[PDB]
Amino acid sequence: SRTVITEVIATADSQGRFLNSTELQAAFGRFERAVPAIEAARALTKNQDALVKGAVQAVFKKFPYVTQPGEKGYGDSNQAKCARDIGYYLRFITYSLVASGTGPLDDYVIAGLREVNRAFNLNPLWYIEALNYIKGETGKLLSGQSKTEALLYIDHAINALS
Amino acid sequence: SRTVITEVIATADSQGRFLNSTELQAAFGRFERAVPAIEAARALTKNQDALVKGAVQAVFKKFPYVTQPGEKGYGDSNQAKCARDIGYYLRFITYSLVASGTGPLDDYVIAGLREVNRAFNLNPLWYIEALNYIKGETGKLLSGQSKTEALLYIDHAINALS
Amino acid sequence: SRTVITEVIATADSQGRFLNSTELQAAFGRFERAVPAIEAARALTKNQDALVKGAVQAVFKKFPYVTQPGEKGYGDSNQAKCARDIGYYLRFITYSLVASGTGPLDDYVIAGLREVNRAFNLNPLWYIEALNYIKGETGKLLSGQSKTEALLYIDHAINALS
Amino acid sequence: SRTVITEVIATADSQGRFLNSTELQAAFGRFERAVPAIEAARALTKNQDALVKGAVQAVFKKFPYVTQPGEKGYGDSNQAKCARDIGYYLRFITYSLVASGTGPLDDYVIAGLREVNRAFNLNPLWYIEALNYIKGETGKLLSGQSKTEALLYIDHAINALS
Amino acid sequence: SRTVITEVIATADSQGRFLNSTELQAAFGRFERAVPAIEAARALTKNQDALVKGAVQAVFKKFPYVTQPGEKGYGDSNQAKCARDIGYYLRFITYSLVASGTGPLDDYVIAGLREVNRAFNLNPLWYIEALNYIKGETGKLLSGQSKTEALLYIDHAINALS
Amino acid sequence: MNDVFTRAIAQADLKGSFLLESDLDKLASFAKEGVKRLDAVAALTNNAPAIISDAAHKLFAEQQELIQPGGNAYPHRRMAACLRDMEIILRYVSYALLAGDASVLDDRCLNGLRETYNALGTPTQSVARAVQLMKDAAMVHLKSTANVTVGDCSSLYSEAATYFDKAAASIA
Amino acid sequence: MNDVFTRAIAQADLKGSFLLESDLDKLASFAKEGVKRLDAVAALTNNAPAIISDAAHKLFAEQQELIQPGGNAYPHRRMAACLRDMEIILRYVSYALLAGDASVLDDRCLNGLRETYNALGTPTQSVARAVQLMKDAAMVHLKSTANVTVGDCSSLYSEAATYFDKAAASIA
Amino acid sequence: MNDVFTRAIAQADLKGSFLLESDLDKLASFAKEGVKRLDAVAALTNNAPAIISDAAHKLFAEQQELIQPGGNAYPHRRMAACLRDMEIILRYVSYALLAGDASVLDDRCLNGLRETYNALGTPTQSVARAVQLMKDAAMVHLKSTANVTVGDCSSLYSEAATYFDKAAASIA
Amino acid sequence: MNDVFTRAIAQADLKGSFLLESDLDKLASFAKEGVKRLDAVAALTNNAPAIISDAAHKLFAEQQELIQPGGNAYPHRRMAACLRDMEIILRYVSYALLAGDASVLDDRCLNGLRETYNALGTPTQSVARAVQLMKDAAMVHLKSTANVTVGDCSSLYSEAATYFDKAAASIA
Amino acid sequence: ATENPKVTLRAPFTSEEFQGALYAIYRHIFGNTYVMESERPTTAESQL
Amino acid sequence: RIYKITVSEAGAYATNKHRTGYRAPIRQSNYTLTVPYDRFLPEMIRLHQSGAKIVNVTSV
Ligand SMILES: CCC1=C(C)/C(=C/C2=NC(=C\c3[nH]c(/C=C4\NC(=O)[C@H](C)[C@H]4CC)c(C)c3CCC(=O)O)/C(CCC(=O)O)=C2C)NC1=O
Ligand SMILES: CCC1=C(C)/C(=C/C2=NC(=C\c3[nH]c(/C=C4\NC(=O)[C@H](C)[C@H]4CC)c(C)c3CCC(=O)O)/C(CCC(=O)O)=C2C)NC1=O
Ligand SMILES: CCC1=C(C)/C(=C/C2=NC(=C\c3[nH]c(/C=C4\NC(=O)[C@H](C)[C@H]4CC)c(C)c3CCC(=O)O)/C(CCC(=O)O)=C2C)NC1=O
Ligand SMILES: CCC1=C(C)/C(=C/C2=NC(=C\c3[nH]c(/C=C4\NC(=O)[C@H](C)[C@H]4CC)c(C)c3CCC(=O)O)/C(CCC(=O)O)=C2C)NC1=O
Ligand SMILES: CCC1=C(C)/C(=C/C2=NC(=C\c3[nH]c(/C=C4\NC(=O)[C@H](C)[C@H]4CC)c(C)c3CCC(=O)O)/C(CCC(=O)O)=C2C)NC1=O
Ligand SMILES: CCC1=C(C)/C(=C/C2=NC(=C\c3[nH]c(/C=C4\NC(=O)[C@H](C)[C@H]4CC)c(C)c3CCC(=O)O)/C(CCC(=O)O)=C2C)NC1=O
Ligand SMILES: CCC1=C(C)/C(=C/C2=NC(=C\c3[nH]c(/C=C4\NC(=O)[C@H](C)[C@H]4CC)c(C)c3CCC(=O)O)/C(CCC(=O)O)=C2C)NC1=O
Ligand SMILES: CCC1=C(C)/C(=C/C2=NC(=C\c3[nH]c(/C=C4\NC(=O)[C@H](C)[C@H]4CC)c(C)c3CCC(=O)O)/C(CCC(=O)O)=C2C)NC1=O
Ligand SMILES: CCC1=C(C)/C(=C/C2=NC(=C\c3[nH]c(/C=C4\NC(=O)[C@H](C)[C@H]4CC)c(C)c3CCC(=O)O)/C(CCC(=O)O)=C2C)NC1=O
Ligand SMILES: CCC1=C(C)/C(=C/C2=NC(=C\c3[nH]c(/C=C4\NC(=O)[C@H](C)[C@H]4CC)c(C)c3CCC(=O)O)/C(CCC(=O)O)=C2C)NC1=O
Repeated sequence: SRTVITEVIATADSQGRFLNSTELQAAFGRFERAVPAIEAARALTKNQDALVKGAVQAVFKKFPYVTQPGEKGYGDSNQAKCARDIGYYLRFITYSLVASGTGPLDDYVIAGLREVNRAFNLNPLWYIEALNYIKGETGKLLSGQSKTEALLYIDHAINALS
Repeated sequence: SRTVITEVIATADSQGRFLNSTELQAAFGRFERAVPAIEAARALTKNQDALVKGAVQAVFKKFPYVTQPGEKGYGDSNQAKCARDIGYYLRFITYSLVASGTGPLDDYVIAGLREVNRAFNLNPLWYIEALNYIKGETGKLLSGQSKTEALLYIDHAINALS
Repeated sequence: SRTVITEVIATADSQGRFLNSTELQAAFGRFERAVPAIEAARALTKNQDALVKGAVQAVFKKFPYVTQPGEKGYGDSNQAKCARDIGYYLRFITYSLVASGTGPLDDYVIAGLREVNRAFNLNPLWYIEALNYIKGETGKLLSGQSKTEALLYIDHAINALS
Repeated sequence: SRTVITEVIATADSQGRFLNSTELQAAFGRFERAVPAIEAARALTKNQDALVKGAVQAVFKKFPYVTQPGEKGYGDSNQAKCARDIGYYLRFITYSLVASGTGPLDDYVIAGLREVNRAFNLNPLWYIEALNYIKGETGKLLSGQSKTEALLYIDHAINALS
Repeated sequence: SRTVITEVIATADSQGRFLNSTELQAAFGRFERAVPAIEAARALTKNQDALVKGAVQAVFKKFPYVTQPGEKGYGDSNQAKCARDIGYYLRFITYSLVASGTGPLDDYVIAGLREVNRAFNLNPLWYIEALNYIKGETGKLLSGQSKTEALLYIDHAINALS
Repeated sequence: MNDVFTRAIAQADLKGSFLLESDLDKLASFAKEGVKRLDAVAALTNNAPAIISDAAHKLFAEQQELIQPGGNAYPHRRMAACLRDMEIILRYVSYALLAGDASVLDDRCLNGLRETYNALGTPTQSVARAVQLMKDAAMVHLKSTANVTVGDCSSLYSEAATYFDKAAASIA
Repeated sequence: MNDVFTRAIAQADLKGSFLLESDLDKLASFAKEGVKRLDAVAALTNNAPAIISDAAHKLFAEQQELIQPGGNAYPHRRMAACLRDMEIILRYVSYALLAGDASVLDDRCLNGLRETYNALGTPTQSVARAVQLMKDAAMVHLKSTANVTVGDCSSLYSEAATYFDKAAASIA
Repeated sequence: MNDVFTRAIAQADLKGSFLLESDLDKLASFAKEGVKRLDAVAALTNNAPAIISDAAHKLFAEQQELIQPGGNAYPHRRMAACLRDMEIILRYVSYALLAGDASVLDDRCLNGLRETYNALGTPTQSVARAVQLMKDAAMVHLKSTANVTVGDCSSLYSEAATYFDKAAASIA
Repeated sequence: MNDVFTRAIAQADLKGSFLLESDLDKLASFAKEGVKRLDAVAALTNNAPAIISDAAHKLFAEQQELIQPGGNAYPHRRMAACLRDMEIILRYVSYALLAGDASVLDDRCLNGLRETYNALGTPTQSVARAVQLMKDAAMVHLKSTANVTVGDCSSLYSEAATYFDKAAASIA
Repeated sequence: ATENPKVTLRAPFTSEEFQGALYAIYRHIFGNTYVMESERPTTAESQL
Repeated sequence: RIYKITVSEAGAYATNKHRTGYRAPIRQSNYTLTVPYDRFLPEMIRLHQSGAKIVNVTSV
């Protein structure tokens, strides 16, 4: 799980040396940038339900054809799977915010992403549009540096999808 | 050298990826710590001559036998080389403070320290005493975070010499 | 350990071949040189105590500041450690003489020497001067080819230290 | 070639170290055994015609089925090549004696031996018989350590053939 | 054993994919030409005793000297072992025919052949002559593409011996 | 690898002198505008797929001869190589923009790139055109006022244009 | 390897839920205390030779048998390996301190060190004694009020003592 | 590896005191018979193929179940492995003879040769018989007084038979 | 890499001839004086740190520009590389003095050395100066009559001087 | 190509084989570039 | 996580060495390999392609 502290430790361990000035300042920057990321985590965890339902509806609007029968969107089971997937994405983005690192996303979504989307035929543009919705929402639910944190992690997830 | 920005870019490059949130957070911590670091570099550059002379005097107090005839500190050329060397260490500590990393020290002093000291029979303990004096005096100067920044690099040098 | 015979056997085994002319000639050289080497080992084992006492006193004349209170050589325990160390070196020199190889000195003194002396702040010049004294009385004690053998092993030790 | 001096120097170099006692004693053994080896080389060089013609005749006696028309030994050219080959073997044996190492034999005869023989359908038993005859004649031409040296190198060649 | 179907599987496994049309084509090519190879195998297995005895007699005719007292041919057990060796070679030829691959020959004769022959002083030319007789006989014992199969395998063995 | 700090340090060490006060104030500036630099780098990073897609669309609208049979971007192998090179060049541009020094681009990305491309048969003029198009696309995102506090970033825009121009000139 | 934040995320994911406000405010408090942690780690790093030298000096004061012939620290080689091991354990303890969890210490320094020492003949009791002496010296160097602002960090002292004792308990 | 001189040095170092006069006298005697030892090693080396061939012929005449199809040495590859194993065992035995210590044979080979032969399916008594036949073949060449000056080497024959029977019992 | 014996052998092979009597006599002469050669090699090997120390001191006393900031031996890294180079050249000169042929130097020590020095920007003149200083310092230890039998070893002194000169000429 | 032997190191080995093997390893893997003492990996060779 | 694989070299590997040869020195059949999780699949499939038979795979 790659974070600021994890990279700090990995480098100094690979070199076989004690942690020194460089990575101590890196960890300091992480500790200082924790609090806006932490309270952005607060914000996204609080409003999870509305964000998931809105993102699902935005996906079903941008891709109306998925709704009609014979497609992936037909059915309550598929619908619940859509909500579950968007909730997974939101949960792991909050994990990345609290962790001050991309490690949670890399470990839990990005790793194995394309293979299983190809295997289960899950179009990545669906989740890209959902994440763009959540991007629009975090544009208004957050202000200041926390807005920037949420946007960076969300659009990192998007780039991983795109 | 290996300064915070350089480990950032180096890790991103080796992993074949763009700079993510962690990398920019480490960079942001670096840019914050630049203020006391360059303040400390300014203070040390200003007071270099007194620090060098005092460190040389401390060396000669701790190891009086060095100045006896036939010993490494006998004569004016040897003691001028002493002063030059202490000025070197001070210069590279100020460089490391400015660059926010031990890259300047690692690259211009520590790389090759033991072999050179062994070939010319230079006792590391002399440089330990000189750097201890520089530490004690930069305690008097440099109030605040500047003190901690200076002592981190002085200790990196001392730990290298031991 | 590194003997003549062991170098023979390892060179033969590494190439997956038998012992042959070059290797048996090396072994024959070993067996011819055994007589001066065993003789030197005998003569050095007779006079271990006088040699060690003289070497310790030689160090103390050459580095008088060491005996000063607050230094390494101050105190009966430290001087007993000094005598023990010179005895160690002399014993491994005799072993190397018997084995017709520097394998004993290598394995039991030289491997790890620099790091240990660095950790405990043991100046190698002390042991170099003590070995110089031993080299001096090897000239008086030994004559012929045993003299040369003992001197070359002592010089191997001194080169390792220096 | 892989003579004593050269293998000594090569192993010393591959470990980045000077020539120690082991190597110098091996070289001393080589320089001492030079005398019997140069004497054997003189004896064999003075008697090369009788040795080679006798070896060819011994081969033609132990392999009668070779001289008749229809196979390898029939014809003046083929017998001339026989004598030339045994002259080669004896030349390289004397080279090995002079160099005090199988290096000449290895490089000039043994490397590529089986492939060349297979390609030209030359039976190794022929050269084994020739070398056995040469071994027998050196038993009479040489005495003491010269005989042992010559026989050692001849046996090295024979073992390489078989 | 390197049967063509086996090499298909090995190559597909090494490249880590399923069986595309490329090696299906090769498997088909084997499956069609199995018929000539299997009938050649049956024809060889029927005439095995005559072939073995004729090969032995051809060996003794081409190399009359072998049977004479004092070397390999003499001794009834030696002719028995000769017959057994041509029997083995013929048997593995039949195996390589029925398997549509040089695998049986490769792992039952060629693997380790030269060292065995060298250690027991068995001339590969004996077996080359025996297999030459077998080839001459099977030139008339078989017709059509079965003859081409048998000749390819017999000559693969012949080239292995040489 | 060098940034502005290590570059100033190396220059000062060349003459064996401490860092002057002028140099320290310049580096203190660079540190203070470090946050604006970080936002520029993040803009380059986060919009990279869009930058490369727009650049590719423009380039292969101007230059059809690349995507024709016999062009150097014809099969998927060569087109994938094209897009990969564009993303790698943009990546190193962003590295250099964060560094404030262009040494990473020259040492790693552009070391013998012209000779590589000449060897492979690539029109280096087309690569330079792709880099210019990437610069044009990147400036749009660099100038994005949304999601960031308003301020002056003209120097950063000039610096990013400088690194893009360096890449384009070195390649062709 | 693992962190305290990553520990919490692991618990959250095995639970299958978001982060609770209790764990999340705990993490915020850890983030604030991170500066005290940085001082603790720097205190461990700046004094590693001193801690190691003191620990080894008193270790070979207590146990002569290691340095006599036949001991396990007797030749220069085994003494050097000893001091290297002291260095390694202290380094990994500092890593565990900075991270906030003892995951890295076990997962890297202590997977198979016990059976290593058993096979080599090294007395694991003396290794654990050395680690305890290292803890004593490190605690001495952590308490230093000089060159740092005054406050309470007994949480750090307890956590560092637990890391040292966990390493020592894994040794023997 | 370890030699007799090396063995004595190791024992002296374990008790940490200089080699005694009795030890020096024994090692001087060893160096005195070193010339005879060189002759014995040369005798083993110069006839090694003959030793292997004689042992193999006698073994395979004794035990035809290895030759016949389905045996452990039936195809050419298994025969070649048989001969290579005999050859390597002889080479290690000659190494032990030259050094005078059985370490060169005991260390790398005999420890894992047991598991290797058990895994491969080789009859272990067959291999032990092969090594014993090698010893019997080698004794004749060791005795051969032609081309060497007449002397007594009962110690060398005893030691060589010791190494041979030790390897055979180890594999057994 | 040849010695004198292998060089004579190579010439004899090219002629297709056995070694002539006079060649064998020159070789017997070389081996008969081999003891003095071994003493000279021991003198070079045993005093190598002293030789390199003295050469280094004299070289940096003459040429202060090497150790001024911007000089080629300025930081510790470059000084350490310089001392290693002196170590290496002395090592290979001892190898050549043992073999008696200067083929080891051009085969190994000086193979691509001049190109190395040119590409690094090393002043080859100063390197040749360092080699001359080592030659002078080495002659002192080669003539040292203590601990060795008095004798005529002028051929050895001249040969060693020529090896040092061949180095310093190949670099320069 | 020919003169330098192939350096092989199995798990049981003595001190000189280990030291020479490391010399060869560093002289090959690291180019022929000098590797100063501050760069030598101690934990890695302890694991080896 | 780390996985220790005890591989026994068997006749399947011996045949491959008898065909291709020994470009590397001969070694005992039974040895243990230690792998990370990332490397476990490639190393184990490689050991299969070499014909080696694994005995026990232990986690750590
Ligand atoms: C088998 C090879 C071997 C050697 C050679 C060896 C030397 C050695 N001497 C030591 C202590 C020491 N040795 C000395 C010797 C000094 N006393 C002064 O009078 C002299 C100037 C000088 C000697 C020439 C001293 C002062 C110490 C104490 C260092 C300390 O307390 O940290 C130590 C530290 C551990 C201990 O003994 O408690 C070592 C490792 N150890 C070995 O295992
Ligand atoms: C399945 C693969 C395989 C083959 C091919 C094989 C051949 C073979 N034949 C042998 C014996 C022999 N083979 C011969 C063959 C000669 N006899 C003469 O009539 C002819 C000129 C000539 C045959 C054309 C002789 C004389 C011996 C006895 C001498 C000896 O090799 O020990 C031996 C030595 C050990 C033994 O008796 O088995 C081998 C390895 N063995 C195998 O396991
Ligand atoms: C996780 C990685 C990370 C990021 C992304 C980051 C961004 C960051 N942007 C900032 C402000 C800023 N950002 C900008 C840049 C803008 N000015 C123009 O509008 C341009 C369009 C645009 C450049 C792309 C400016 C001008 C400021 C205000 C700083 C000042 O006025 O001095 C600040 C200072 C506090 C604030 O005003 O909110 C931070 C920390 N910090 C981080 O640790
Ligand atoms: C992954 C991180 C890592 C660790 C933790 C590590 C420790 C470690 N120490 C070792 C040996 C050793 N360790 C010691 C130290 C002990 N013996 C002394 O008596 C002291 C009481 C005590 C230390 C306080 C000694 C003496 C050896 C050498 C054993 C021998 O070779 O006989 C070894 C075996 C290899 C070797 O001989 O160097 C390892 C792996 N190495 C690593 O790469
Ligand atoms: C470059 C690496 C780095 C260091 C070295 C660092 C030290 C550091 N210590 C701080 C405060 C502190 N540091 C400590 C810890 C100390 N208090 C003592 O009693 C204990 C002995 C000791 C714990 C080991 C405490 C208690 C504070 C006060 C927290 C506050 O400012 O509110 C602060 C914030 C306030 C200030 O000093 O201006 C910093 C930046 N920060 C870094 O990024
Ligand atoms: C350290 C030195 C060393 C030794 C000693 C060693 C022995 C050794 N013998 C082996 C196989 C073998 N070893 C033998 C030999 C025995 N089987 C019987 O038939 C004979 C009577 C007897 C010979 C005296 C045979 C026949 C095989 C082949 C087994 C097979 O391929 O299945 C193998 C398996 C590798 C391979 O077949 O290519 C090893 C490793 N390896 C080493 O690295
Ligand atoms: C080139 C490699 C090389 C070899 C081969 C070698 C052998 C060698 N054998 C010797 C004599 C000898 N060789 C032997 C051994 C033999 N005596 C019995 O016949 C045994 C059957 C048989 C032992 C297997 C003996 C006993 C001596 C006489 C040693 C003595 O008692 O003085 C001598 C001394 C001759 C003298 O100075 O008078 C040497 C140097 N030396 C070498 O440098
Ligand atoms: C940029 C990094 C760097 C450093 C640090 C450095 C140190 C250094 N100092 C040296 C000389 C010296 N340095 C000293 C220092 C001593 N003088 C005594 O009064 C004191 C006790 C003591 C200092 C505290 C002495 C005595 C010498 C002369 C040694 C000799 O001539 O052999 C030398 C040998 C070459 C020379 O300059 O003449 C080096 C390499 N060189 C570098 O390039
Ligand atoms: C272990 C490695 C080893 C070495 C190093 C060794 C040296 C060695 N030096 C010797 C004497 C000698 N050494 C020298 C060389 C010196 N003469 C001085 O004037 C010069 C400064 C200097 C070089 C010219 C000379 C001239 C002799 C006597 C002449 C001779 O032995 O041929 C001898 C012959 C013994 C004698 O006849 O007295 C040897 C074997 N032997 C060995 O086994
Ligand atoms: C085959 C034996 C062998 C030789 C001979 C050898 C020479 C050698 N010297 C080198 C560097 C060097 N060599 C020198 C020495 C010169 N500069 C000083 O001014 C002196 C005047 C002078 C020495 C007397 C220096 C300073 C360097 C470092 C160049 C640099 O760091 O830029 C390097 C580059 C290695 C690296 O830096 O990674 C090599 C390969 N290498 C070998 O493997």
